[PDB]
Amino acid sequence: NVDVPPRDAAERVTFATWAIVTGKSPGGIFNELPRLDDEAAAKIAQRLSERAEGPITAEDVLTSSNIEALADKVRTYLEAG
Ligand SMILES: [Zn+2]
Ligand SMILES: [Zn+2]
Repeated sequence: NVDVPPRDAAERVTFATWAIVTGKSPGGIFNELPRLDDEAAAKIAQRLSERAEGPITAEDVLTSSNIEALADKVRTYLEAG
């Protein structure tokens, strides 16, 4: 199995935001994500909300299995902008 890098704007910003806040890259868009504390989840959510210009919550971040899933939420906002 091989890591899949981010494919579009939504995946790149989501992947990068996760890595920046936690200090560790998710590896790829399908990799299982490590568990976060609520502060890291809130920061990721705030940053994604600002960039996507739509509401992304700490719960959205916490319930995402991988970056692809979280980026899907971000993508819905980018295409509606
Ligand atoms: Zn890897
Ligand atoms: Zn998808």
